[PDB]
Amino acid sequence: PLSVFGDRSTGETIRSQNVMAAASIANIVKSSLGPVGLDKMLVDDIGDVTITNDGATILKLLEVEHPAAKVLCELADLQDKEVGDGTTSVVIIAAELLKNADELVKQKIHPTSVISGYRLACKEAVRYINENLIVNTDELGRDCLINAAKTSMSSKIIGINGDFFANMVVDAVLAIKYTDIRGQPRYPVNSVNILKAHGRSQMESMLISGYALNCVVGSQGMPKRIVNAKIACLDFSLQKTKMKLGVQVVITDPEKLDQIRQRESDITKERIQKILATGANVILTTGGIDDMCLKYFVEAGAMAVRRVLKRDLKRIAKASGATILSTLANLEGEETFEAAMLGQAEEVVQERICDDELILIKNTKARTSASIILRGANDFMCDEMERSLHDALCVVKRVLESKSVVPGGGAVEAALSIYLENYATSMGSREQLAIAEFARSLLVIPNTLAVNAAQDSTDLVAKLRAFHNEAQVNPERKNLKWIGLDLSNGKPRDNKQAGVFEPTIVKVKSLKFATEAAITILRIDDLIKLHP
Amino acid sequence: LAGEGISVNTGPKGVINDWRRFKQLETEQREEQCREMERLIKKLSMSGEGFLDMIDKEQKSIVIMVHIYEDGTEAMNGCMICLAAEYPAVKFCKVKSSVIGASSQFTRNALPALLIYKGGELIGNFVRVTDQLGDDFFAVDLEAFLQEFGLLPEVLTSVRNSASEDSDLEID
Amino acid sequence: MMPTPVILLKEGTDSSQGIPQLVSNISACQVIAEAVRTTLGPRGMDKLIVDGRGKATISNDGATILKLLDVVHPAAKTLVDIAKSQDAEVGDGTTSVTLLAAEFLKQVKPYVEEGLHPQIIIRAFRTATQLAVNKIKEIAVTVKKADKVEQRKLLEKCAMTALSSKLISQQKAFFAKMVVDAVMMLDDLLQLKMIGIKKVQGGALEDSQLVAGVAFKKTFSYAGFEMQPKKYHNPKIALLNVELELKAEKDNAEIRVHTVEDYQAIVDAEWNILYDKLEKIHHSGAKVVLSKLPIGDVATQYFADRDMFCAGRVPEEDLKRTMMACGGSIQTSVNALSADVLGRCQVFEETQIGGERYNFFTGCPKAKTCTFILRGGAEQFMEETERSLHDAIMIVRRAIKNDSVVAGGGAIEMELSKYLRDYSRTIPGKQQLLIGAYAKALEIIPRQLCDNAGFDATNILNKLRARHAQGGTWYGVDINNEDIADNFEAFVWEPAMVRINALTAASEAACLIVSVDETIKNPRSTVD
Amino acid sequence: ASMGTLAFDEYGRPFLIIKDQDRKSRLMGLEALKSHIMAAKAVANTMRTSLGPNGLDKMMVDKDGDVTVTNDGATILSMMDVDHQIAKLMVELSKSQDDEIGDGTTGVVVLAGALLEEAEQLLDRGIHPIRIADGYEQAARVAIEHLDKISDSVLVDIKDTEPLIQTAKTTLGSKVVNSCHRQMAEIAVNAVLTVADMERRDVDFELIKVEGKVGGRLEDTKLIKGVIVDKDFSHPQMPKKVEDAKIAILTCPFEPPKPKTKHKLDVTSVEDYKALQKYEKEKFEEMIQQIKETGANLAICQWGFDDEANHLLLQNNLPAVRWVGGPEIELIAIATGGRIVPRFSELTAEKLGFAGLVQEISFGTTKDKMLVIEQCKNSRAVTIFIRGGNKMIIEEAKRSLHDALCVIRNLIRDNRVVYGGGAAEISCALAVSQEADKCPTLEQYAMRAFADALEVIPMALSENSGMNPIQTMTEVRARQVKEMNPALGIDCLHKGTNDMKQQHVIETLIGKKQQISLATQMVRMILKIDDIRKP
Amino acid sequence: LLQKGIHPTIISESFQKALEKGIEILTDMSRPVELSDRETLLNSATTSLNSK
Ligand SMILES: Nc1ncnc2c1ncn2[C@@H]1O[C@H](COP(=O)(O)OP(=O)(O)O)[C@@H](O)[C@H]1O
Ligand SMILES: Nc1ncnc2c1ncn2[C@@H]1O[C@H](COP(=O)(O)OP(=O)(O)O)[C@@H](O)[C@H]1O
Ligand SMILES: Nc1ncnc2c1ncn2[C@@H]1O[C@H](COP(=O)(O)OP(=O)(O)O)[C@@H](O)[C@H]1O
Ligand SMILES: [Mg+2]
Ligand SMILES: [Mg+2]
Ligand SMILES: [Mg+2]
Repeated sequence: PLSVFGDRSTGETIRSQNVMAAASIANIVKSSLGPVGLDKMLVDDIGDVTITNDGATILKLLEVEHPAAKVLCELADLQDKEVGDGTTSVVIIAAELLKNADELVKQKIHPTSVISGYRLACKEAVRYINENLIVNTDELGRDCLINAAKTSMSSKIIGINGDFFANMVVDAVLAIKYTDIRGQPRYPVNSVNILKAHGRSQMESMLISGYALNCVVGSQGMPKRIVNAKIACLDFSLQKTKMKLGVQVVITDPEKLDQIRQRESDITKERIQKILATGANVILTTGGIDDMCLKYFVEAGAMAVRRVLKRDLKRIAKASGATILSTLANLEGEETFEAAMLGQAEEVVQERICDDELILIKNTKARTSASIILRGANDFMCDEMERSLHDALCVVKRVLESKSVVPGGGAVEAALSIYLENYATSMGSREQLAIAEFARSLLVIPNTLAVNAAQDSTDLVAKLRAFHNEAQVNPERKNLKWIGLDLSNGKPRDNKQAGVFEPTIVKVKSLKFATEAAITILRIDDLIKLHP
Repeated sequence: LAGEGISVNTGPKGVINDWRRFKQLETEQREEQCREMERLIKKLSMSGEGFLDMIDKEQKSIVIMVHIYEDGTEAMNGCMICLAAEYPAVKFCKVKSSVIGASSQFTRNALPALLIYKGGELIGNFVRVTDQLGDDFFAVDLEAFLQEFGLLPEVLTSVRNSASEDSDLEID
Repeated sequence: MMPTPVILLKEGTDSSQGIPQLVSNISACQVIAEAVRTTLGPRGMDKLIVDGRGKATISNDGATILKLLDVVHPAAKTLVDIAKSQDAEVGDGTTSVTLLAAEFLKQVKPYVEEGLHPQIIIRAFRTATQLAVNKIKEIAVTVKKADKVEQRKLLEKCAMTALSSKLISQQKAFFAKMVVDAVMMLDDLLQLKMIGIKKVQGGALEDSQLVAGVAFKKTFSYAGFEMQPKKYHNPKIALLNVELELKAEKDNAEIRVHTVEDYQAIVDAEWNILYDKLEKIHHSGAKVVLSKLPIGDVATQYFADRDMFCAGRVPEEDLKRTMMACGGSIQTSVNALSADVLGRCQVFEETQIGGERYNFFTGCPKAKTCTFILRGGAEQFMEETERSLHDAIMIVRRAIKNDSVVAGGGAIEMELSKYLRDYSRTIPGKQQLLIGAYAKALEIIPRQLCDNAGFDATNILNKLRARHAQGGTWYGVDINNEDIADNFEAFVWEPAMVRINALTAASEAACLIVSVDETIKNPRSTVD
Repeated sequence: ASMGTLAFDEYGRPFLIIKDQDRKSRLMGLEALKSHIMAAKAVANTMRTSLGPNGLDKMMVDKDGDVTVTNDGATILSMMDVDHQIAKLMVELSKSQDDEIGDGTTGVVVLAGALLEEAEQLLDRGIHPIRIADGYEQAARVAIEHLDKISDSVLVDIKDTEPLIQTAKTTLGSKVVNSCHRQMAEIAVNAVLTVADMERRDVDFELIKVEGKVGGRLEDTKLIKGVIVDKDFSHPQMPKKVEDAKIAILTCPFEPPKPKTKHKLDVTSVEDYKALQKYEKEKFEEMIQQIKETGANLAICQWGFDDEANHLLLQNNLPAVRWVGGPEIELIAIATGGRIVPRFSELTAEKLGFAGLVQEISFGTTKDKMLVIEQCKNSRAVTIFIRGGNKMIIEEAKRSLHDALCVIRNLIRDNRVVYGGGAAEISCALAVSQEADKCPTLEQYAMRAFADALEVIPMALSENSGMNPIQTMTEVRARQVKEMNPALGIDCLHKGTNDMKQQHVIETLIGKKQQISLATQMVRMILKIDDIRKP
Repeated sequence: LLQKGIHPTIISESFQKALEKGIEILTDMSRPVELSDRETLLNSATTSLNSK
C-alpha cells in the first residue's frame, strides 16, 4: 500500500533497535571508566595499531552504521570539543537514560511525559550541583590544580607518574597564561606544542621553558647554537626571483640577457642583505630556501630554518615579540627591515633526541611559552601519553577559568540520585516516574566504576546512597556530600579530602548533552530506510 | 493471438518494487562490468565492491595503481613494496583476479598486470610485462621504466609532531 | 589468542562466556515471551503460523504457538519446555509461565549486569517461590460440603474462566456446560481417550452437540449396504474383531486335492465357514455388527437380508468407546457370542451431518464415554475449538481431583506480590532487592491483561496495589467495566494448582537460565 | 514490518533464536488486520459479480488446461489457486456453506467481505477488534431471531408440489439452466421426493445418480425412475429390449469355482483329465440351468464371464450384462426390488427383481451403448440423465441440479422459508438498526456496521441487474418501513413489482441462518488474528 | 460513495459545495486579531512549536 522502495520499522521495534544500538555503543567503552579501567587496542584493515583509553578517540576510529550509534559518537565528539574530559561518562549516561526512558515507554508512558520529566530532572540536577556540590578553588591553592590534574590522568598510561605529570601540566598551563580585555585570565591551551619522541622512560619527559620546533637547520654549515638570538620570522620564500604570470621577458638586444639573469638572483641577495644588516641571528620562514640563500646565511654565521609550520611560527613570533612579515614593503614603497621586527630569545639550540634533532628556542622574552617533549617506549605509548596529557591540560584550563570543582568518584552522581528521587514526589503525576528513572540512570557511573574494580557493586553503591541520604536528611551532616568511592580499597571515602576533584563544567555539560541526546533519540518511533 | 497493443498500464506502477530492486542489482553488476571491460579486449587484444568503491573514491590528482595477481610475482611484489617505501604519497595496492572474476584468457596469459588509475580513467594499462621488463629486474629498473613515460610522481622527523583555533595571544 | 597449529577443540567451535552471554540469554527469553505476549486474557488475539509445506495453524494456546515456533536458541528452548510441562501437568497457563519467567529474568537483568553472583539470585528465587506456593495453598478457597449443585457450579465457573479467552468465548457457557457434563460421566480415571472429539465442517458453533454415547463416521460401506435399515429402537450390538469375508484360511495354508469332488467340497467348505460365522452372529441376537477388520460384500448382503446394520474397519478407539458406552466386549472369536458380550443402546441411527454420514449410539444409561461433534466454517476453526475444549476438559479434571480455587484476573498475583514485598521488607537487604524484584515481576500478568484490553496499565496497577494493600484479596482486572472488581464475586475462578505449577515452572526455568555461565556450540556434523 | 527482529546482540556476539529467522516474515497487529481485510475484500468483490439471476459466470482453468464455466461460489473458490491464508479461509467458508446447505455459497463470501470492510473503518476509529466481533455476534443473533420471526412455512406434501417447485426455481434462476428452468426444478423436486425417508428423516444423495452424456439438448434431460447403466448386453446377438424382465442380480462370475485359499489340483491319469473336463462342462451347464430354473428373464453380473457362459446365456434366451459396478449393482437391486445373490446355488425366485422395461440406448453416430432400467414397481432409487451441446454445460447442469436437490433436502429437513431477493436481509438490517438504537453507544457502531454489511447483497443484486444500487435499496427499505411487509425486495428480473411473495422468490430459512452464522464466525476469526509468521 | 453507485462527478460537485459551506463556517467561527496584541502572537507561535 505504501509502495515505498525501502524497509520500514514502527512502534516497539524501532525503539528497541535504537536502544540496543545505544547500549552496544555504551558497552563498547564501559570497560575504560575510572582508574581501574583498562585501555583498548584498535587495529585498522592495513595493520595500523592504536592503543587508547579516551572514549572520543575510540568512537571516532570505529565504523558505525546505526544512526543512534552515530548520534552517541557525535555526542562524545562534541563533549570532547567543548570540555575535553568526560567523553566516556557522557556516552554511558546517555545510553542509560535512553534505556530507562524506553522501559518507561514500554510501560505505556507517553514519550512526551518522559521527555518533560528528563528536562525537569536535568534542570534540577544542574541547579543542585551549582548550589550544593561545588567547591571554591580560591582557598585550596595550587594543590587543587595538582589534584585535578592527577584525577584527570588516572585511568591513563601516565597515571602512576601523576605526581610528576601534574606538576608538568600545571607549570605549562600557568606559563601560557595571559589576560585579555575586561580582565579575564584566559589560558590558551593548544599553544603548548606537544612533541613526541620514543626512547628513555616517561620520567625523562621535558617541559621546555620556551618553544620546541620539529624541524632542523636547512644547511649543515650553519651553527647549531646561538646565545643571543635575534629571531626574524618571515612568511615568504627565499629563492630565485621569478616574474608573475602577467610579466614576460622578451629580448631584442642580446647584450642585456646577462644583466637580466644577474638581477634575477641579486634581488633575493639584496633582500637577504637587508635582513642580515639589522643583526638578525635566527631566521624562520614558512616557505622554502634554496642553496644560494642558505650559503648566504652560512657565511654570516646565522641560523635559517625552512618549511616552518604557520601555527608554530605564529606562536614563536608572539612569544619572542617578533612580528611575521609576509613581505619587505614599508609605507613609502621601499624594501626595508627595521630592528623593531626582531624577536629575542635567551638561547636557540638544535638538540638531539633519540637519533633525531629538533630546535629549542629557550627562554623567550616579553612572553612566557611552554612546550612538552614526551619520551616513551614506542610510538603507540607516546601517542597515548599525548592524548592523556591533552586531557589533563584541558581539565586544568577548565579548573583555572571557572574556579568551581566538584568531588569525583561518583559522589556527585549519588547525591544527585538521592536528591532527584526525593524531589520527584513534589511535581507532576506522570513526570515523577521520569525523574525517578533519571535519578536511577545517574547511578550508572559508580556502578561501572565498582564493576571495573571487580568489587561488590551492589553493596558499595548501597553504602554510598545511604551516606548521601544521611547527608541530605540530617542538616548537621553536610560533610558527607563529599563521600566518593575509593576504588583501590573498595570502600566509601571522602573524595574532597582525598583530593579527587573535577571541573563542575564537565558534569554540567555531560548532563545537558546526555539529556539532549536521549530526548532526540526518544522522539523517534518510525524508521524508513530507502534502498540505495 | 491478437491484441499486440498490450498497454500494460497499471502493471509497471503496481510491481515497481521488484522492478527497481532488479534494476539496482543489475546496475550494481553494471559498474563492475564497466570497470573490468576497460582491461579486457581494450588492452588484452593488443571483494569486487572493495575494488569498485576504492577506484570511485580518492582524489583525481593522485596516481593510484593496482596489481592483478594469482597464487615472477614475488619479485615484482617486492619491487612494488620498495617503491611504496620510496613513494609514500602513492597508494600501491593489489587484488586477485579471481576476486574480480576476470576472463580466463587474462588469467592464463596475462598474470602480471600493472594497472594505473588517475582520476577514474586508465592512463596506463601495462599487461603481461614479462617480455618488456624481465623476470628478476630490481625496483630501480621498474621505477625508471615507469618514470620514462611520465606517469610516476617526481627530511625525517623524530616520530611525530601533529596533534579551538586560539593559537596564542598575549594582547591585554 | 594465537592460531596454535594444533588446536584444542574442533575447528569452528563457538564459545560464549561471561556476563554478556547471560544478558543475551535473558534477551532471547524476552524475545520468546513477546511472541505469545498478546494472546493472554479475554481480549487476547490469535497467532497464525505457516510451515514450510504451507499449512497454516491458528491458535491462541501458548504451548501450541511455542511448539510451532522453530526455536534454536539454547536458552530460549527452556521457555518452550516449561510451556510444554505446564500443558502436560495442568493444560492451562501455558501463556502465563513464559511471561512470568521472562519477567523474572528482566527484573534480575540489572543486578546481573552489575556483577551480582548468580547463586544469590537463585537462592532468592527459590525462597520467594516457596513462600508464594505456601501462600497460595493457605489462601485458596475450598468448600468442604460435597454438595452436588455447588460443586457442579464450581466446575462450570472454572470451565467458563478457562474458556473466556478463545474464539468460542461468546458461547462459553454452552461449551462449559457441555464439558462439565462430559467429564462427569467419566468413570474413575478421567482418561482423555474416553472423550471422543469429532470435527465436522459446516454449521455454527451452537450446532455442535455432545452425544451421551458414541458416534463415528461411516467407514467405506460395501455394495448392498444401502439396503440395510438405518434405525433401530432397541438393538443389540456385536462388538467384534473379526474379518468377515471370503479369504484364504491361513497365509501359509495350502490345499492339495486330486478329485473334482474334493474341489467342490473345498469351495463349499470355504463358503460354509463364512456362512457359519455369519449364522452364529445372526443367532447371537444382535442387530448391529461392528468390526475392526474389514467386513466383505458377501457379509454385507447377508446382514442386509436379515435386516441388520454392519460396519467394518471401525477404528480401535471408536470400538473402545462403543464398548464402554453400550456395555459389551470386543470379541475376536464368534463361537461364544453370549448375551453379556453384546452391547446395548436405546437408539441407533445413521444421520447426515454437514455432508457426512455418522452412526449414532444414543440412549445409553450407564455410558462412561462421550463424543464431541464440533461444527465450524474451516478446519482450523474446528482445530482451535478442539484445543479450547481440551483446555477446559483438563481444567475440569483437575478441579474434580481437588476443588481448591483462587480468583483470576491477576488478583492472586497482586496478593502474592503484596505478601512477598511485605516479607522482603523484613530481611537484611541483599535478598530484599531480589525478592522485591520477584514481587514486581509477579505483576506482569495483570499489566499484560490491561495492555491487551487497551486499558491504561499504570492506573489499574496502582488501583489494584492500593486495594490489596489496605485490605482485599480477590480484587483483579475487570475487562468489561474498564476498572477493577472483586473477581471471586465475579466468578473468575482458577484452580490453585494451575498457579502453583505456573510459579514452580517459571522459577525453575529462571534459575536454570541464570545458573548457566558459558555456552559452547560444536560444529554441525552431516549438514546434508 | 518484516524479517522478524534482527539484533545481533549489544555485545557484537551472534544472536540466533529461530531457525532461518532471516528468511521469515512477520506482521504485527493493525497492519496484519488491514492486510487480511484487504484480501477478504478482494475475494468478496471478485465473487459479488456472480450474485443473482443476472450474475455472470467465471471461467476457471486448472493446472492441466481443463476449463470449467460455473456460477457456484464454492466451485469457483475451490478451483481458485490462492496463496494468501485469508483467501484460503474464505474458500473454506464457502465450502462449509456448500457442505451444510448446498446453496448460498456466494452470499457468505460477500457478507463476510462486507463485514470486514465495515470492521476496517471501525478499526480506523480506535475500536478493539474483539469489541467489533462481539457486536457482530450480537447483531447476528438479533438477525437470526428476526429471520425466525418473519419466516413462513410451506407444505412438503407429495400431492401438492407447487411450493417445492417454486423454491427449486428460485434456486435455479441464477444458473444457466434457466432456459429449461421449470422442467429442471420439477426434475429435482421429483427426484428428491421419490427417494426420501418420509418421517422428516435424511435424504440419501447416494441413491440419486446424476450422470450426463454429451449430445442431444438440455431439454432432453429427464428423470428416470430406475437405474441407467453405461454397460450393454455381453453377446451382440441378444435382444436389445426386454419387457417385464425378472432381474437376477449376481456377484459370482460365471466361471468354474475357485477356492480363495492357495490350492493345487493334481491330475495323475487320463481318467482324471477326462473327469476334470467333464466337471468343467457340467459346472457351466449347471450354473446356466440354475439361473434359468428361477424363471428369470435378465441376469446381471458384476465380475464378468467367459465365452461358454455367454453362449449358453444367448442359447437359453437369457439376456445378460457383465462387469456392472458395485454401486450400480446396489442401485439396480434397490430399484427392482430384488436381492443380491452371491452364488447360483442360493438363487431363488423370491430374490428376483422386477423391471417394467430394460432397453439398450444408442447415442447417434458414436458406437457407444448404454443400458436403462425403468418402470419398476416402487423404485426407491432414481437417476438423472443430463444431455447437452457440450460437456461444460453438462457439468454446470450437474452442479445446478445438485444445488436444487440440496435446497429441496433442506426443505425436507425444515419447512420454514423466507422470501429472497434481498427482502429478508433488508428486514434483518432494519431489525438490527432498531435494536442498536436501544443498546449502549459503544456497541451501536458495531451493530450498525453489521446492518450496513447485511445491506450489500440487495445492492449487489440491484447493480448486477443494472439498476442504481443506493437509490433502489433506499426506496425498498423506505417502503418496507412504511408498509409492514418484509417481502419487498429488489426486482432483479424487472417484473414490475417489488413484492417477492407474488414473484415467488422463496429461500429456505436454514440457508439464511447458516449464511449469517458462518459469516459471523469467520469474520470473528479473521478479526482475532493479529500475527502472521510466513516463512 | 463509489461502491454505492455514484458517478465520480456528482461527488466532485458535492465536495465543492461542502468546501464552500465549510469555508463559510470557519469564517463565521473566526475572531479578529490585531498585530499589536503580543499575547495572541505568542500563543500562536507556542501552539505551532508545541508539536515539535
Ligand atoms: N582517584 C580516583 N578515585 C576515585 N574515582 C576517580 C579517581 N579518578 C577518577 N575517578 C572517577 O572516575 C570517573 C571516570 O573518569 P574517566 O573515564 O577516566 O574520564 P573520561 O570519562 O574523560 O574518560 C570520573 O568520573 C572520576 O570521577
Ligand atoms: N473474565 C475475566 N476477567 C479478567 N481476567 C480473566 C478473565 N478470564 C480469564 N482471565 C485471565 O486470563 C488469564 C488466562 O489467559 P489464557 O490465555 O486463556 O490462558 P493462560 O493462562 O495460558 O494465559 C488468567 O490469568 C486470568 O487471570
Ligand atoms: N427471481 C429473482 N428475483 C430477485 N432476486 C433473486 C431471484 N432469484 C434469485 N435471486 C437472488 O439472487 C441471490 C443469489 O442466488 P444464487 O446466485 O442462486 O446463489 P448464491 O446465493 O449462492 O449466489 C439470492 O440471494 C436470491 O435472493
Ligand atoms: Mg577523564
Ligand atoms: Mg487459559
Ligand atoms: Mg443460489
